[PDB]
Amino acid sequence: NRPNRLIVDEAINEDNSVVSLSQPKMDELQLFRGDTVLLKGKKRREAVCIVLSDDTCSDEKIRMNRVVRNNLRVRLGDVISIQPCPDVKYGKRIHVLPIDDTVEGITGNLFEVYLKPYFLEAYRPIRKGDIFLVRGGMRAVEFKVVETDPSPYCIVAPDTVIHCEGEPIKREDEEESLNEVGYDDIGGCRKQLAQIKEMVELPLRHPALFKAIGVKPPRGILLYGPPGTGKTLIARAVANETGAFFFLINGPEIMSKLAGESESNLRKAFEEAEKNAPAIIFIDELDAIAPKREKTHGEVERRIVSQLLTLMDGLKQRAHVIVMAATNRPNSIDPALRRFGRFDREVDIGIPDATGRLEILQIHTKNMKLADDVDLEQVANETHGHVGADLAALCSEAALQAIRKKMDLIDLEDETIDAEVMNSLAVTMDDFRWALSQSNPSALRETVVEVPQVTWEDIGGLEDVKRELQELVQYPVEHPDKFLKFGMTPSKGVLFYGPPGCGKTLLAKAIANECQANFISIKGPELLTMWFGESEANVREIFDKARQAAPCVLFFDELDSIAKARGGNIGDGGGAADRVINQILTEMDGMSTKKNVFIIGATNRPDIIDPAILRPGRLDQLIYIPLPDEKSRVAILKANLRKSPVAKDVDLEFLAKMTNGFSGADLTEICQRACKLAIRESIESEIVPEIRRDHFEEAMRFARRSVSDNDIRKYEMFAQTLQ
Amino acid sequence: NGPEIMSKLAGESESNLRKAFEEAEKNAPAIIFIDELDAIAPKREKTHGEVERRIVSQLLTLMDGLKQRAHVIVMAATNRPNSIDPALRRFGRFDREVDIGIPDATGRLEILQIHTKNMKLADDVDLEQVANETHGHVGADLAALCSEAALQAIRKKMDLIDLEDETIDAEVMNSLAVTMDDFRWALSQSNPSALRETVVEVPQVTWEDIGGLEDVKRELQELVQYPVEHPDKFLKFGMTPSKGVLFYGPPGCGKTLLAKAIANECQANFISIKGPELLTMWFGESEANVREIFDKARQAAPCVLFFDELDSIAKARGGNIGDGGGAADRVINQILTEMDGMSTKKNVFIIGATNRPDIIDPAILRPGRLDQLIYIPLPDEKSRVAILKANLRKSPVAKDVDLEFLAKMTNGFSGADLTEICQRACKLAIRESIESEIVPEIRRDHFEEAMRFARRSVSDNDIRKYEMFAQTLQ
Ligand SMILES: Nc1ncnc2c1ncn2[C@@H]1O[C@H](COP(=O)(O)OP(=O)(O)O)[C@@H](O)[C@H]1O
Ligand SMILES: Nc1ncnc2c1ncn2[C@@H]1O[C@H](COP(=O)(O)OP(=O)(O)O)[C@@H](O)[C@H]1O
Ligand SMILES: Nc1ncnc2c1ncn2[C@@H]1O[C@H](COP(=O)(O)OP(=O)(O)O)[C@@H](O)[C@H]1O
Repeated sequence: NRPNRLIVDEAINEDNSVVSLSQPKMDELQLFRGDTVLLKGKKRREAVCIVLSDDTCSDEKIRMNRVVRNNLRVRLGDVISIQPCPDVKYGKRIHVLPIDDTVEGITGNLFEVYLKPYFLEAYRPIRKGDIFLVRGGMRAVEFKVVETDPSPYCIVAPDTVIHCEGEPIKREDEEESLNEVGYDDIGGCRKQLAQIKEMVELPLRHPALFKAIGVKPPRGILLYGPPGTGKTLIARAVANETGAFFFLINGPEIMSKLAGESESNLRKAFEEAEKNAPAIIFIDELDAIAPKREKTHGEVERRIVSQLLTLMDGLKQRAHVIVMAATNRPNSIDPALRRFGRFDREVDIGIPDATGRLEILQIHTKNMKLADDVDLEQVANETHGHVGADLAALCSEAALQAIRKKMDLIDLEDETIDAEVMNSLAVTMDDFRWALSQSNPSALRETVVEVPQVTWEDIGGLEDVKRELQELVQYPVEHPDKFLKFGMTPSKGVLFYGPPGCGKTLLAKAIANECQANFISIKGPELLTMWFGESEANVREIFDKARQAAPCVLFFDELDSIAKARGGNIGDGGGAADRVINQILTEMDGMSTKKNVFIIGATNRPDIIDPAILRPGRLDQLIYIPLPDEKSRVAILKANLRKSPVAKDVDLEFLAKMTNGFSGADLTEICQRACKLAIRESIESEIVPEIRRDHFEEAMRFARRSVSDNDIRKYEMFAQTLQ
Repeated sequence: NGPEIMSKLAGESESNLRKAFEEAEKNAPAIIFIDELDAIAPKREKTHGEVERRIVSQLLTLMDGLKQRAHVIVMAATNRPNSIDPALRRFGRFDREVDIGIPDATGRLEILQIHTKNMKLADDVDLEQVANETHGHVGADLAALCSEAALQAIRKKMDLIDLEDETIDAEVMNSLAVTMDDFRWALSQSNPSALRETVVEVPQVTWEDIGGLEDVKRELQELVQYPVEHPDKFLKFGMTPSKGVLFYGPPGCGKTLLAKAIANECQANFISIKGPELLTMWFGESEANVREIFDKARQAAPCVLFFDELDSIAKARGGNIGDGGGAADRVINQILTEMDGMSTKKNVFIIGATNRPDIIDPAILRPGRLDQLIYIPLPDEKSRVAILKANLRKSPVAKDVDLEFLAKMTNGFSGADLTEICQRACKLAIRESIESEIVPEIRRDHFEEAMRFARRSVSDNDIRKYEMFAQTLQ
């Protein structure tokens, strides 16, 4: 069906003039590492770009940022017609003009601030009619190629002349502003966007299909997540990216309207969103309107909720829309809205993780001139509990800082600041430092899902166990066909045990990174927090946010905590079971054996655990993790000094023979102690830095042995029957 | 619809109902079906407000309002008894009740055949297979399943082929097929997210899964089979049938497989109240739920209300040592009230199991409650041979593998133990076929290597414990 017709998918190379294709695809069309291509799309338009090779690209697709996509008048998924074009010769004269609605405010030399560094020996293959976008000066300006000498298209060579009639052009109707929202404006939310897409794909892109297929398209999508996540943002970008109409409904907006006029706006809204369908009616603060819980008091209040349920179902189905909504949590809303037929589909958008926050920052700085010393990653790595918005405001209070110094002290009072100036202004890693430093980091923080930021390189020794872990998790998911071959059902989870500080936790994380799964750590104190408050009900809440994030490894640290608390050794008249541990057994048993959630329980006190968690069907496998041996010790030091100023003369294999009854934790202690000397040095001389030998040998002075030989044996006798 | 009428302005509400009934009497015979009943008539503590109150009354006057002359039937629906308002139960309105719990094995299967009876299913598609893995799935959860299962087989076939039209062709859709592989993806989604509540079902196991213990098997039928399939005789002599049994003995000997298998025999429902749930009530001081149970069991007869780890509450509170108090406790007590209350003449048989007879409240052994005490000892040389076969029935048993042999290798083992040794052989076999590729039939060198990590759950001390307990207990 013509191997010159592809499906436009998002891009990996953000450059305005690039369209990536797989290496095997470029061989079927016969194009090299730079062949200028001529792209053809709907609304009878064309564009010229540079083809490249992308491995992550399937032969069935062509990556292209939004500028490209827009100029063709296509949306992700459509069909376009590529074509080599080795006849485009260097242009002569190029007339480009800014668009009034992307300059209101800046003045001066546009040709110097934007245009110039843009084509600066870029040899960009533009066309007559294109609309490229240039960033810089804490903003983005859109230019429309009015006339190119080698019309219609030519390559921009350091010779080609460039005009700027300094008279901004109005925005043409069918020209969506590249200023609006799109998937390129959402960071860290991958798994989520994935789901949401295939959901609205067919219905919002291919209406007709349903005019003939007897299949019902999910009507309602509900978006979870705490305030800031960016539930709304996503919902809008979904519509702008599918061309679908978008009607926003704010919560207090409708609950502010006089009693009676309220049922009016909703009915009125829906009705009007059906008129421009396809569409996404996106309710903002759903819970402010529909929380029909114990909290349901009053006539107005009740009737309002009903008004919706009659409209949620009210979707004549004939109608062609999708109702997206958002809330702070399941319990906020009213159960009636979950009824299979309204908000049947749910998507959680928890806080951002390591890579997330980093991905976000690159989005909110993609317009300002960042300084060399600026370490974007650095920031992402210190903002443990930061939502999307908390990061945005961060860059704002971080740039406003680099402003109250540069052009502010220089001070350029005007009715409109110059653009050359703003492009010269730079924000330094030092300005961001000040941002965090403010009380702005006040980004709420709750239970955290993520990905393990550690590998097996951080785990010294214990190789025999490493592979064993993969035998319980790697095989059951990457070879499920075999597990049926024999019939036996995979173990539900493991239980690490042994002395404290031997990597029982590093293992639980590292194995999850291996399987690229989410990590969920329920630490001892949280088990106790529930235990003391008699709120073991929360346990259920956990297993859900785990199931709502498969693949995952629900991990329980200090599983013995509740026992030690209640006494442990002596204890009381009672026995092994207790309220929190019990609930986790109901959920661990309940939890569908056929899901993708693996439980790992760790304890440095196997001798007090409720023997019910070791029953088959729950935590079958019992794995013992002993202190480090002569070998492991050598690798542990290296693993805990990897990212440190290790002097050359320093002997590691040596210390491995100095210590014996040590655990990873102990060795680690001796390490920092060497560093607490090194920093005590460099800070002393100034008022020269590479941690050396005389440091460690002096750090052996205060060398301990967390694991006492008595206990040493304890685990030998426990790991007798336990084994 | 419920919110339909509770959405209408105050006043216009009493209008629609009256208006509705009136119009349903005009075309009679008819069924006036109220959807979300509970959202209009839950007149409970939650009864706050004028409009709210008056609306409920408006109905009661219309429920009775059925001139009887009129010729209609008012069907209604709700999530549970406690949701509604008691006034609606008055003998004359909603006097008849029907429960439609979740679907069971055969159910889900029957359903799927209904929502695929229109699409071209692939050969590899195993409809049953699905029904067997959707433990907690309602009707709708299964329907959407086929939708997200067909939409998947679509975003590949004619979608990648792309046939953009104001209307797709029919030859095409008839060629399109949904594969067992597309369904796999469905379940795989977060869609299974149905519900999971107090589960009633039928025993998916027979006596073929229970090795040895034949003497007991027939005994079970003597307590349940005779009293229902020959009730004419039980009156012949006068004696009243025992209300229930109490299995006991070491852990992992089939005390549970027996309780299930006997219910399959009588084709009855199975209801398993496991230890942790007894404790859940015990810790929350919510032993009130106990009553809720015995009901969903009387509203499901025939049935076997089975209580596992009935000893749980005892061990918890201490058991051996314990505290200043006695054998009774709040949860166990409530079950005695309900077990005594529960009409002797119904069709609900109680089975209580415990691997610790020595701590049970001796009141449950009183006549009228759990009279019969049956001891289930570990497996003998014979039983062991049959257990292996029973636990390897659906497995890649090599030919050269000797079963009668292992039966002489193990002694102090219980069904559970033998079972452990089994999977261990398999955890080697799968560790094999997975290692070569990167050929599959479980052989002998596997088991003999699986005897390495062979245990003995039942220790000889305890062994004797049940000998001395089963001395007076018998
Ligand atoms: N994941 C994200 N990617 C890019 N920007 C984000 C993200 N999360 C939050 N933001 C920023 O913070 C604001 C939060 O927006 P919004 O959609 O209204 O969130 P919420 O639904 O929690 O109220 C956005 O306008 C956006 O600029
Ligand atoms: N096997 C190991 N290899 C490298 N470092 C280790 C190892 N075991 C422990 N450590 C060090 O000691 C600390 C103890 O970590 P953790 O696994 O959480 O202890 P545990 O689980 O035994 O309570 C680690 O953060 C790490 O820096
Ligand atoms: N008599 C038996 N025949 C076949 N398998 C058995 C037998 N007894 C125990 N098993 C195996 O061990 C498990 C123990 O089951 P169960 O009846 O629940 O033990 P118990 O009630 O004594 O605690 C079974 O699911 C089964 O796999």
